Amino acid sequence: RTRDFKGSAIRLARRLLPQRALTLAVILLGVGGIAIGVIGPRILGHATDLLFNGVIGRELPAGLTKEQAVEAARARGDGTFADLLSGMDIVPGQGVDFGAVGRTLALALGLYLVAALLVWVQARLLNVTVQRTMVALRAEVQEKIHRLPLSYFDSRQRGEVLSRVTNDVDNIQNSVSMTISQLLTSVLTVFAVLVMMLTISPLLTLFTVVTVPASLWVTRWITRRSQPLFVAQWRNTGRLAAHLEETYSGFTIVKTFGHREAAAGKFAELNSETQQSSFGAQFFSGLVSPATMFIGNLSYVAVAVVGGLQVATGQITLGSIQAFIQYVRQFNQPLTQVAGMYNTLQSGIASAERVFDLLDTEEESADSPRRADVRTGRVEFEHVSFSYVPGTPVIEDLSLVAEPGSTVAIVGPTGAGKTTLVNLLMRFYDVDSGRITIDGVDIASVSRESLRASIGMVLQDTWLFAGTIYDNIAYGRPDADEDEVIEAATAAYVDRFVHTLPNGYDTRVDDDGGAISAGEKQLITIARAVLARPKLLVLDEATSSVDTRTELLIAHAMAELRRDRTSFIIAHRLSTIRDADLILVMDSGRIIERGTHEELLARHGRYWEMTRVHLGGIK
Amino acid sequence: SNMLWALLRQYVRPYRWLLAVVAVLQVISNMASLYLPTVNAAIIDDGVAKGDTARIVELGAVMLGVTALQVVCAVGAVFFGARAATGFGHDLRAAVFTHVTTFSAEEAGRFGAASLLTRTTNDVGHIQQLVQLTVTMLITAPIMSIGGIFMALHQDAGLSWLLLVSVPVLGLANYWIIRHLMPVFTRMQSLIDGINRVLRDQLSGIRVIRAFAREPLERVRFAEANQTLSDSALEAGRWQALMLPVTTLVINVSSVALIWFGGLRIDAGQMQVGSLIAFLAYFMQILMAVLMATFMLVIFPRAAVCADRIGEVLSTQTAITNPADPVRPAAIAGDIGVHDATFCYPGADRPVLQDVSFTVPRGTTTAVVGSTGSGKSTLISLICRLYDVTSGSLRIDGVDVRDLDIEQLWSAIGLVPQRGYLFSGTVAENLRYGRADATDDEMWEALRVAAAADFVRAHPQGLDMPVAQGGINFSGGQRQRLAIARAVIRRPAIYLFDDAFSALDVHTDARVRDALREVAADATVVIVSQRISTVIEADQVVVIDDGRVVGIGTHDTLLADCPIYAEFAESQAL
Ligand SMILES: Nc1ncnc2c1ncn2[C@@H]1O[C@H](COP(=O)(O)OP(=O)(O)O)[C@@H](O)[C@H]1O
Ligand SMILES: [Mg+2]
Repeated sequence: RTRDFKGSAIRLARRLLPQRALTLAVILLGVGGIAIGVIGPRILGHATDLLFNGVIGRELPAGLTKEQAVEAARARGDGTFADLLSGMDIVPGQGVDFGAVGRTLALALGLYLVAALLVWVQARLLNVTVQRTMVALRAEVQEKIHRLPLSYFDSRQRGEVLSRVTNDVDNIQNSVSMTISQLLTSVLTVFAVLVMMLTISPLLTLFTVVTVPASLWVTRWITRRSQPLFVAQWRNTGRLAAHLEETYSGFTIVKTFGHREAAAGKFAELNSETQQSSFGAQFFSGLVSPATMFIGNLSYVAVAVVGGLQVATGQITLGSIQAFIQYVRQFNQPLTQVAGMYNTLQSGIASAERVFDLLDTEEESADSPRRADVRTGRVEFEHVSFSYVPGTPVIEDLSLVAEPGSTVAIVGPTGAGKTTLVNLLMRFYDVDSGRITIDGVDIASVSRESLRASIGMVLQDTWLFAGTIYDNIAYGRPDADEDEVIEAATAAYVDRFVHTLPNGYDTRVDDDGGAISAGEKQLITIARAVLARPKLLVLDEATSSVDTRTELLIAHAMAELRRDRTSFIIAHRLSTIRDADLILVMDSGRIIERGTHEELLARHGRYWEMTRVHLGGIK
Repeated sequence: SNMLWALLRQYVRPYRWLLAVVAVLQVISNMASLYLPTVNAAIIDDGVAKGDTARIVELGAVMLGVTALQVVCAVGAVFFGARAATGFGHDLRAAVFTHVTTFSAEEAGRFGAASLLTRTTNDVGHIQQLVQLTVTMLITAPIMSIGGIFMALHQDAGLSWLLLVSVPVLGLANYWIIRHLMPVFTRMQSLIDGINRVLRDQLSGIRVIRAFAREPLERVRFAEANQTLSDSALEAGRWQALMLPVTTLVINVSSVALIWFGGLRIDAGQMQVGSLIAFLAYFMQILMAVLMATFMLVIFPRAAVCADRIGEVLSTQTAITNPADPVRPAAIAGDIGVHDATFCYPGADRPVLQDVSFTVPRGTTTAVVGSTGSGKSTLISLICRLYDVTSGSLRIDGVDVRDLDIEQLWSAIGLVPQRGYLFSGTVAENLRYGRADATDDEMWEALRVAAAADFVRAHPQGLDMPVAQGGINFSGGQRQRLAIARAVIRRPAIYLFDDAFSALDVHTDARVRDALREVAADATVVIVSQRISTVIEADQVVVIDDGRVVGIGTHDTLLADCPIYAEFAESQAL
């Protein structure tokens, strides 16, 4: 829960160090372009005061001095008007002198035109420096993903890493372009707008800065009173998505057993109560401004009344009070959006230390470049003793030796260390105190890429990225023409159901009509592994959802028909594993018993009492 | 965005005289914030231009009344703005759900189950959050300009030409930047969702990407998405950098010309001095109402693509409906007569099923079998009308199935689908779907028939153990047997198992089938399975391969007559 705010902030700010030339020239350009829109109102007020001095002075007796005119005004009973006359610089009998007004306005216009191309450039440079430090972070995260060990990816929540490279970089981008453009400028418009507002009148500036505590207490009391409602609506919309999910995912079981009426009544009874919960949460949290703008007018009324009452007394000039009104309006704006600038900074700095924690984690084992080549296949293990977390040994001692061209087939109960053993062979995890030697040479000292690009593995669960079926099948060898993709898509029996689909080989299987079955999604994956033309093929229950006849056809055309290569066949259906070259029965590591099907069945062991659950039907 | 407006004028129809109470309060609340400078111009003109000390303090009472009338109709406008924008969003998802529930299996599976929930829960809430933002904080930009012109006409109308020229150019120079920015801004959201998807695919398949060493291809297909997103976000910020400067320059130049053209009037004696103070605040209020309004136009491109998906769901006419004159037999006792049924996807080269023709008598049992993808997956969903047969006819004992009311059809078909799905709640309310009024001891009979009694009875609260949302607490065959019992207590005329016993082992499959044979002694049972050990006892068995049927018979007359079935059962012995 944003357990750091200082070091994370400094690291995120120093992330802009490479773009320091375009950050210094944004800091110094949003200062000289913002302290020129503050001195603009002063010039405008001087222009309007040149008008007033002439207008209220041209009707006085021409010839009399200013002090004599004030004395005459005060002598006829006009006291407040005499104070007004003494309060400004008038010369009786002279008009407006439009030369001075024109020269003042020609300077106000000039530095209003300069200030508008001094902010367009400040915004363009700020965009360039933001959308170039974002590219670096996004390309550093992607370079870290391909270097983290698998033990990091499969030891987190389901979407914990996904909503850290996707939703936590967007917040960093938001809170790095909002606190350089919208949070820095609306602190200079609170510093300069207030230091120029104090050289005018230090009394009226006290009627404005007591609306910062007032507009903060009210905006902190509305938010911390709209909590029984901002949580009772986020929880009531959670019962809407928990009902729509279970009425859409089990839709064929709602249609049949015709509880459509009940499932619709339940939705209509908790939609009418999420409407009510959201109404209060959007009303109380929506009235946060009509209230910080109410004390932006309680201050404006006081400023206007006191400023008029003080011009009438001559303690200040009308041209100063005109500028003071604009300063009040510029100072009372940064407050109406000070919560919607602070809650989006806590969010953007909270999802900015998780990213650097991800970037601060340990990389992989820094592989050794040797480029090992598998000649025949001697995958032989030697006393492998892998353990996931110290204290619970998963795979104990085992010495499963392979052969240059046979198909060793691993069987056992669920949770016996088969998929984990496949992960050990692929060096996804590191073996502990055991050799894993493939064809004599140890793969424990071998470049991971060269080893993995020569094995060829399919797993129980399938991966299909957003693309066509053709693109998924051609992923194992992306430099193969369609005459080699369709060719190695007929040995995986995806051709027989791909024409069934509305547009075969182009179905775009991320958004399809749900017409691809679970075993049909495994045939596509097998076709992908056939493209690579591997030399040590492992099928770790890849043919689990498919038919048991297509299973025996695939693992007889690309697992036994291949005289050159050796294959591991891990599966639960023993019918396709019988008569398959050294079945290995394993139970939580510690391979119990092994051999070919005949010798293994003719010994009355765990395999013999396991082949009756499937064939004998005794359990 | 012709679908956002067609979907926005349709569903907030009833809340017409609830946005007409918002567009009449946002007018009073903006003609009262424009009236404070109006009366300040009278403090400067009636109390400052003269001595008239009391006229400054007694005219502050008018200012304090206006600032309260401006807030009672500004918090009273957020009460009706976020009360029609919550009725729209209620009626919108209540109509999305009501239309989705009319979908068939083919149409429901075309959108999905999660892309269909994120199309009715958090997809509505974007248009729903657009209505409460375009009636409370976005119509005040046109109002503060149009009513500002009329206020500048009320006060010394001679110099209202400045505000009649300064706006037509503040909404025209802002309609050009926005016109060029909108297309480059909706293209940037389809482009940042194209990198969140690349990352999602790379993280999910991080175990197989490294297996093919296809890491030179990744982060080079990501370097073409990042560097493409950073060219559409660096270009949308090239137009967004012209909004504040141009809009503030128009206001500043209008303000500078205001003092010149107002001094030319005041010197002539046909204008007062407080009118400049009033106009300089009208311009500033218009600037403030335009800047923050154009800064929150990011919602329109991101809520106009949500409306596209919602309208795609809402413009999907269902193809499976009850006939205008449905035949209603007294009893629908199972007799399936599938003749020449050919189900073909629209545009597909080869039909899923082709010329399948088999009939099952009154109380027998059939077993269809075939390889993966060989049609049989779709055969069950034709009997209960989850799909429409294109060029064939299946009939249940008296009538074509599509010439039969679908609800009375479903009322006597106990379906056990491929994957067992259980609803959140208790076992007592999850297997209650079968009968909904079964006695307590009657629900103990299905759990015995389905071989599910010995795990739900060995529980503290008996048949009341809480089930998870999707029933994920029961891992496998436990869920499958609960789903079997659900249909077991319906006493249907047609038991319809679609790859049900696959999840179970061999002993419990034979136990459940024996229990059915001893209980449903006269119900028509249709079993679909890739196994053979659950097909031996079937009264008739058929094999279908790549669509068409290859052989119809019993086990003995088909094991020595169909080579496909022979090689199917060959990979079964041990
Ligand atoms: N990445 C992992 N992190 C933590 N525990 C794991 C991990 N992988 C496997 N395990 C645990 O170790 C055991 C290994 O069994 P496993 O190799 O999955 O056998 P099988 O593949 O036959 O199910 C499992 O029961 C699992 O709970
Ligand atoms: Mg496994």
